[PDB]
Amino acid sequence: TYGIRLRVWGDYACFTRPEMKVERVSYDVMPPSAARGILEAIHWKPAIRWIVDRIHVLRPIVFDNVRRNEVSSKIPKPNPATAMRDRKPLYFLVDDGSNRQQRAATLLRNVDYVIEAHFELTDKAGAEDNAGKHLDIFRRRARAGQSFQQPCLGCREFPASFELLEGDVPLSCYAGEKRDLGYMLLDIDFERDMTPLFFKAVMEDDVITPPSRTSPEVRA
Amino acid sequence: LQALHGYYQRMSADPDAGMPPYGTSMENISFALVLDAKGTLRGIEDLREQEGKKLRPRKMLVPIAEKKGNGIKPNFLWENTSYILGVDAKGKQERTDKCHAAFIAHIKAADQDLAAVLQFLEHGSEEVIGSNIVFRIEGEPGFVHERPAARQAWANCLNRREQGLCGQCLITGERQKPIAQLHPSIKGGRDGVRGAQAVASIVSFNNTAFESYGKEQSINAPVSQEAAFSYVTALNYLLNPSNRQKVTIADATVVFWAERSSPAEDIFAGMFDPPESVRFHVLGLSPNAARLSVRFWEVDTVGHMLDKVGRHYRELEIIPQFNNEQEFPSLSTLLR
Amino acid sequence: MTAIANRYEFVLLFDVENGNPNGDPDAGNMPRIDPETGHGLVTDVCLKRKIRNHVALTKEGAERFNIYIQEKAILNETHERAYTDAKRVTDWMCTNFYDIRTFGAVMTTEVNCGQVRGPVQMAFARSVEPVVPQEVSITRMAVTTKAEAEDNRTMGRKHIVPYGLYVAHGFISAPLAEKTGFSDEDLTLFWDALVNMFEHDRSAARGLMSSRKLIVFKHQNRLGNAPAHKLFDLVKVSRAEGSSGPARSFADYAVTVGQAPEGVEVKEML
Amino acid sequence: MTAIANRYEFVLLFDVENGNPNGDPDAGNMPRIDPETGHGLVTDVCLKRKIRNHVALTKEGAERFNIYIQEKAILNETHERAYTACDLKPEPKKLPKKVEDAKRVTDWMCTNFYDIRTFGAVMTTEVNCGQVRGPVQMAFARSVEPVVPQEVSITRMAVTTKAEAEDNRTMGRKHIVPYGLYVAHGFISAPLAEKTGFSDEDLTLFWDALVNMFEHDRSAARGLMSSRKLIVFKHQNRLGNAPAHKLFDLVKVSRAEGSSGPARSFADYAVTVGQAPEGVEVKEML
Repeated sequence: TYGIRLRVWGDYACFTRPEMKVERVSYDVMPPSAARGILEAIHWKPAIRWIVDRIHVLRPIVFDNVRRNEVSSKIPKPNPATAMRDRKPLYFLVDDGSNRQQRAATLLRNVDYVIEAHFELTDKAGAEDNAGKHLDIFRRRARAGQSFQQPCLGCREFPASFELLEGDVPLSCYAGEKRDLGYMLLDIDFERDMTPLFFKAVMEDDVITPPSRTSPEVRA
Repeated sequence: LQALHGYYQRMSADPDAGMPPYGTSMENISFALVLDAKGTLRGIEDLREQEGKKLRPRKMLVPIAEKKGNGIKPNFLWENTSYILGVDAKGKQERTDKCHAAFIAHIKAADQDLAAVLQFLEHGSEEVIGSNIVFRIEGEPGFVHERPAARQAWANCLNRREQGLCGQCLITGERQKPIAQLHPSIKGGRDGVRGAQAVASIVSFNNTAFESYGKEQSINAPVSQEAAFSYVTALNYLLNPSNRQKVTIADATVVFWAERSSPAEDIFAGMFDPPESVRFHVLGLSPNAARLSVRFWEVDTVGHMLDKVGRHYRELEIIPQFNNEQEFPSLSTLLR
Repeated sequence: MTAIANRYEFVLLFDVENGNPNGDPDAGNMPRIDPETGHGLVTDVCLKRKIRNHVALTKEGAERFNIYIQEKAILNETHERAYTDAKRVTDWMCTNFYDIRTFGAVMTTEVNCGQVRGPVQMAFARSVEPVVPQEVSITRMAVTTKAEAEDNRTMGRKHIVPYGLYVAHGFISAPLAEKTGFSDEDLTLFWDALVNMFEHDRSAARGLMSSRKLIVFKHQNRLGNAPAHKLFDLVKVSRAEGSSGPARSFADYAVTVGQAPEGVEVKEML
Repeated sequence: MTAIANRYEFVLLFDVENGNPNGDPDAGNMPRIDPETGHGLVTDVCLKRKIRNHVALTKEGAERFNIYIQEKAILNETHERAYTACDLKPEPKKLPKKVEDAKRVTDWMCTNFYDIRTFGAVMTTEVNCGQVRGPVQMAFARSVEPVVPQEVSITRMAVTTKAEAEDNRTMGRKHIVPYGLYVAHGFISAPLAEKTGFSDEDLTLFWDALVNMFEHDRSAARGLMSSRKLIVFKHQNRLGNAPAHKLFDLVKVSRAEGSSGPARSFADYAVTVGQAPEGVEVKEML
């Protein structure tokens, strides 16, 4: 009918929980926002929207730990005029004193998913725009393995391999189980000055069905 | 973790469990001052106890304390000498004077007891210096802070402070809840997480590199205030050595809970001398400089660690020489 | 502003001998190892640091090749600025800082959401087969503090890897370069940097390290022409026939490359 | 102290016979070895000590030729001298603010300690004075062929401390290597030298120390050890003209065709040197 099925897999992933951000700890499964992010990496234009419907989990859950050195603060805005009119060096000194910060992390070690989604028309879209055209472009790109940029599993240093499906969903580890996860992030409202939203997540038969993030009652 | 919130909510329903009521916490106190109803000080009660090794203060249930940065925040009714006596060993007297002024000012927000203590404040051994003290009326049972009127005033102050912004609580998922701008601290050191700073926290956003979407401070992650208080108090309670639900392994301190704990407590020998309610949540965390990190997290039953120990022992199997030997030697014996 | 016209991918191989390629902050200073396979592991930020350092050492502050993030290798010399509505400032600083132009950055003040992403990306590196580190004990003739004077001596420890071979992957995105001005001369400099990273990195802990091979795939289209993960399969590495027991030199392996599809070209800088 | 202006690399060979080249603090006192293959090892830290000793012996405390890691010294006291000389107060675990730049004390130390100037040091202790990286580096040495250490048992006819249980005997044991041959690598960089003033006369002294190192190190445990070969590659410009691993490949060691069975003297091996690229010159007579 409409909508697409896409498969993705990799060796590392990290979907940090909002409340344990400084010491990264990952969710048990990819939240809808990451799925939103990945799809836009293949094809997206201002005239359309992505709508996520389902996710399939095909592997067991595993964890591992890693620690790294990091930086404490961002860089400030310069003034080009004065900067050149008197030669002055600009830089950030990583090794100096408190600038160095060490952060631990815990992350998943083997993943695989299937995503179900469909398009929708943005208000600013031109009259000539049709969802089917963009969908066909998307299918072409996916088959050819072409993309605007390499997808990632939450962090740029975690590349993701992907494929397009033309068949039925294979069985999965927890196909015969029901498991609870509690509340988790749904999406961010940019209109309401970047305000987040939440929903209750329950995994059963390795499939998840979040409510529609555009629905006004969800915004409440 | 919402598990801690649920555990607190459940166990606080038991009157004798020892859960501090809302808005109160257990602290260290050393002395108590006795003054007559007329506002004149006479009599000092020292509640410190000799623990064999040293003379150390005693645990008392009192209104919660503020997280004092460099700024001056006055505690409600119990404080150290600097705020109360306007004296200290820090040399900078004006700081002490400002602390004393703020302390007296906070009180005013009709009771004869508080009237008397106010009267004494018109003027306000050495061991009292730097310790925590409480007030008692001459020949009066309990303490002034325990009187119902004081509790009403404290509730009024809490209502005053909890106002303004509202949002969705992530732990509960409810809407329009006041959001906490700061979280209460957690005890570290001897009687808390071992090796950490005196006061540590799980959530903190002190540096710009850790912020996003233009948010700041704790507002970077919304949680209702009472919910924040609950799990913090529960975690502090579990850390108490008096309750046998804590154990130290390697670098990480381990805490566990169920409706019963005697068998899991035997994991003490699991390393020291190797051989309706939720069952055996296990949490192990390790300390950073001033903040805490989660090492591992399990909810399995039995408590079995045979995965490594079982392999470790089965690798060591050998038939004995005598018939009176023991199958499971301790690491101490092997090393020796 | 001009930018590269084709998508790119590459693979790099390098080895270490009696050294510690990357220490672990969490376990003393053991070299990192993956508990699942016993294979070695190296993080990318280390490689990025090395590239930054090499460029800084080589160019010596040419007009459009300053480096912003430093680690106390800074030096005092006359700088240059080419001149270039916050977009004005962004372009001005992008036009004369190489690392910003290549990797991107995040800035203290901004409007809503806007990202300086940069077209280059790369992932972790892992060994081809299991490795086993070793422990070493050492001594010293003296002590530091006066308090510990009670005649004077102390110990220490070291960790090393006998031998190991590592592999890395990376990607380059033309459309992103079209938003930052990453051009061809930059790409040539990048190849040179990758080739010559380790020559300036000698220290007391790293021993001897060197790069061995470098394969580059060049796509025909502005976007791709074939799936990436399949291309990485063409490269194959296996132990030579005469080799037996633990590997101890590059001569113990044989590396071969297949034939790529029509739309992509395969090149060998090493 | 004008710095050198080229990149250098070198190779060294040395022998051992009925001795223990470098003992292991953990496994009793067994010589260090690789458990997987049985090849011998020697920590680079061991050699630098010998070079330091040779310099101290030959120069005898001449000005600007002191050594920083001296026998049973207290380092913090030495750091405090720099503050005294430059005449500014120290601070606990901190460096002076740049009003009197810490470069003053840094130069004052680099100027008059040879080993700091050559190898660098870590000096951020309670009395802080910064860090140095050192323009000279070298790696672990390894033997060409596996070695077979063997153990010896001995006796003494005296006792030390009131062994009343006996006035009687006592025994001990020692370990040795029948014979072995070792190889080593090293590097020198110009950019780092320019930060410390490592000059040419220092380089000549360094060559001499390498050549004459072992002749002053006799002891009851080392047996007989000596150096045999030394090859130096010199680049023609400030930055090299070829990868290092290619150069080291030009030197090959193999057993003499006539020798058979275990090796027992340097005559059982053969050494050969290849032809270097255009941009490098090979000098050997050392």
